[PDB]
Amino acid sequence: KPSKRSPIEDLLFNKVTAARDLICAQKFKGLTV
Amino acid sequence: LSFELLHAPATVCGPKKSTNLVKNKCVNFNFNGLKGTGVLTESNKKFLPFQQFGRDIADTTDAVRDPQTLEILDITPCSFGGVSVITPGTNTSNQVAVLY
Amino acid sequence: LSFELLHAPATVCGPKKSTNLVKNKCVNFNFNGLKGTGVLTESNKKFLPFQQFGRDIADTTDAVRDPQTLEILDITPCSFGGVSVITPGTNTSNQVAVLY
Amino acid sequence: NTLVKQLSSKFGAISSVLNDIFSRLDPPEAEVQIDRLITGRLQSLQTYV
Amino acid sequence: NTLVKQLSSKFGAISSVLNDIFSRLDPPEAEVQIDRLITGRLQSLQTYV
Amino acid sequence: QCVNLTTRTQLPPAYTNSFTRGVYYPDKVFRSSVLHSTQDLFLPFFSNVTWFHVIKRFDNPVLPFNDGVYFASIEKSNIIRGWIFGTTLDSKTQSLLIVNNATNVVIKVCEFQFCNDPFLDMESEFRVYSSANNCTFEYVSQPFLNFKNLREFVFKNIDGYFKIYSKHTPIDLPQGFSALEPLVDLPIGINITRFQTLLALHRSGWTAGAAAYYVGYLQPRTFLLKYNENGTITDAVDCALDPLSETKCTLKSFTVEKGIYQTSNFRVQPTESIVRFPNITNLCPFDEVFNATRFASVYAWNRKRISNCVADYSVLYNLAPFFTFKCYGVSPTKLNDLCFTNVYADSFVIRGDEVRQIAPGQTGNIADYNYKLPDDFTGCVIAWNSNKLDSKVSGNYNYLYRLFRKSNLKP
Ligand SMILES: *[C@@H]1O[C@H](CO)[C@@H](O[C@@H]2O[C@H](CO)[C@@H](O)[C@H](O)[C@H]2NC(C)=O)[C@H](O)[C@H]1NC(C)=O
Ligand SMILES: *[C@@H]1O[C@H](CO)[C@@H](O[C@@H]2O[C@H](CO)[C@@H](O)[C@H](O)[C@H]2NC(C)=O)[C@H](O)[C@H]1NC(C)=O
Ligand SMILES: *[C@@H]1O[C@H](CO)[C@@H](O[C@@H]2O[C@H](CO)[C@@H](O)[C@H](O)[C@H]2NC(C)=O)[C@H](O)[C@H]1NC(C)=O
Ligand SMILES: *[C@@H]1O[C@H](CO)[C@@H](O)[C@H](O)[C@H]1NC(C)=O
Ligand SMILES: *[C@@H]1O[C@H](CO)[C@@H](O)[C@H](O)[C@H]1NC(C)=O
Repeated sequence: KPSKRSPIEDLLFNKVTAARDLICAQKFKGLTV
Repeated sequence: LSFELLHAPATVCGPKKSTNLVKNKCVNFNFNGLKGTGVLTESNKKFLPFQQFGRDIADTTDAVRDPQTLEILDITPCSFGGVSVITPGTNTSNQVAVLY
Repeated sequence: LSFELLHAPATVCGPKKSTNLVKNKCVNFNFNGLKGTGVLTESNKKFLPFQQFGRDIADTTDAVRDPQTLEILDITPCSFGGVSVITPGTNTSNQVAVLY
Repeated sequence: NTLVKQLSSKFGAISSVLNDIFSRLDPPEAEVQIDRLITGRLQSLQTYV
Repeated sequence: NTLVKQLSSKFGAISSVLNDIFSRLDPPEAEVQIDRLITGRLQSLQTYV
Repeated sequence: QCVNLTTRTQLPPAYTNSFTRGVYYPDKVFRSSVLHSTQDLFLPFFSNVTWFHVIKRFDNPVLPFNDGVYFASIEKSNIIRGWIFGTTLDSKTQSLLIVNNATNVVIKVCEFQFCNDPFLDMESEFRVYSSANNCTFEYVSQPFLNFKNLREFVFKNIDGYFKIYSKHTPIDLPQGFSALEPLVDLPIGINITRFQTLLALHRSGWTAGAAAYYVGYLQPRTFLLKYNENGTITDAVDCALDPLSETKCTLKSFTVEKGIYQTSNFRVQPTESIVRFPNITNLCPFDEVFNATRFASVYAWNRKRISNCVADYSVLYNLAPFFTFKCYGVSPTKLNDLCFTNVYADSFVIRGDEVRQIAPGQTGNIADYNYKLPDDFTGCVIAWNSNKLDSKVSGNYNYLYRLFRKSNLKP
């Protein structure tokens, strides 16, 4: 994998999770990340 | 010709106004008395025939339909954000860098 | 004599009654319509002509100008503080002490 | 989400939208309405912080 | 410093000085500005605490 | 009575750079070693202001008075005499005049007549006005007056108060800093859209000394002022120019350490707007009322009710030439931007002399027994000739009109 990550780390990343995304909606109200 | 005013919606009046639409630019707009500001883009969403406006999960307007022609227009708030200045000690120099 | 009132500054009345100034005493005073309270003392500040009343870092009146002798008087709030009471249990003894 | 939803609350005013408040009547009461709205929004912001 | 700066804010009232408010306004309808100032100062103190 | 000199060599005005000058004491409060932030009218730093030089060479154009005046002069021998604030430069409108004597200064507000070139000319002659008009406000004060003279003034009129702040510096513009201290406040309160100045020259032709001046305009800005151990403003920073000054204002300090600091936000400021509305669509025909095949008599005229219509009142001037068209309540200046409840159309035919009778508060047989109009009637009345259509050689007895009735008719 190009990410240079172990299978355990990849699985941990995967488990954790037209139309506008909620992040964009929050961004469009003066709230940035 | 005599005009009357009663307790009624009073929907007797001629043409309001008309103008041409420009896309991909930040601009104000007023559709059917609904005011807004943003950039207009072609919308791929398929609105139902009776539906005019559109709201996202944030309960804010994100789509609109042209009253003159049955075309769906996507509105997007114009770009904005804070600014920052990166500088060394003033005793060292005076040049600064600007980050958007 | 004719009296009128219009949309004008209306600056024709003359100064009203005035009294004598008392220093080194915590009193309440009026200076050109400005109310204050404290102790008046001699001021060592270099009050240049047009400077009437000074201010400190806390944004409050520190010195005033007397519009009868053109003298600058420092104002200081009079003595104040907090009182603390030291006492044992009431079921043990009734003697108390205080600390200012 | 909460910090967004409080934007849709009247907070005792006529409506959440503010420009309609300005255009509806004269300032002598629109000022009070805007004062109520901004006080509520500032309280929400302070709570969020 | 912040608390000191909170003494220079009108919170939407007419002035930050009590004597001017009491002298230039009729006291029955001048209570609103004083109450607004008191509420603002109490809120600032609570935030500081 | 004045003189015009033909030795004028026209030259375009020059622009010089004001670096840091143009800062005054905001008010009468004493501060000591405190960095204070103020938001008021000030001359922006590094401003691009005008240059006027006379030394043949002579030109004193008139400049606007948008918001305020900052006047500067490097000078010797006191060539400049005074100033004029005149919006029209004649004896019609009010003007204001400041004159510096050899041992006095006089300030006045009234009107005078100015020649094609008013100025002052040992010097025992003085010709700047040719009219003796009455004046309202006047006052007399103690006079204000290699290169050794540097005088700078500021004039601002706001809140019904006009301010006179002046200062002198002993010695393009020098790269230095100075404090401008207040002198006078006045209750004048006049608009002033333009202003002039004065100067003194000695006849040789004529001889002009080293006279030059600069004029700048004030803007609302935020400044940070650093008071020294005394009440002297030794430094000022304007933070609407470059990001470094913005960081200085944010930190409220004259020194910034290494790092990244947030100052402000960013916006787009969109251009123009969209006022799009739907089609007109439903247009109930007004032609059936105006261009009907026939009309009715004034006693039983034709009535039509109009509701839920998109009625265009612009397209009406496409018939017989021109005739009676009088509107009451609503002006004929395209008042279609007002959506009403209902429209009532009353169409009839009357003779020429009875046209005026169809109006509120009119006396006549038609106005009473045929058609009565209320005083509070809102709308319009249109009347056009119809001789070519309603008239026949043998006569047209179809149309009738009522002549007798027991009582008048309600509107
Ligand atoms: C200061 O200068 C003014 C301006 O010239 C002098 O006012 C003139 O006085 C003479 C004689 O008194 C009059 O004939 C003129 O009509 C005046 N002109 C104006 C414009 O006022 C004044 O006399 C000078 N000396 C002072 C004020 O002491
Ligand atoms: C602030 O004011 C004081 C007093 O006027 C100034 O101190 C004097 O400065 C002059 C010029 O340097 C000296 O000749 C005097 O001897 C000083 N007086 C004393 C008592 O020391 C001081 O310089 C001023 N601060 C400035 C101008 O920045
Ligand atoms: C709204 O009016 C416009 C007027 O231009 C209409 O646009 C044209 O209308 C003609 C008939 O009036 C048609 O033949 C064209 O095909 C139309 N062109 C376009 C690009 O639409 C428009 O159709 C009208 N819309 C509605 C809903 O009435
Ligand atoms: C000021 O105006 C002059 C007029 O010629 C011009 O040359 C100069 O570039 C201007 N300065 C700035 C900073 O724009
Ligand atoms: C000088 O100019 C004025 C205009 O203000 C004019 O009336 C006058 O005639 C001129 N003088 C001569 C000698 O033409």
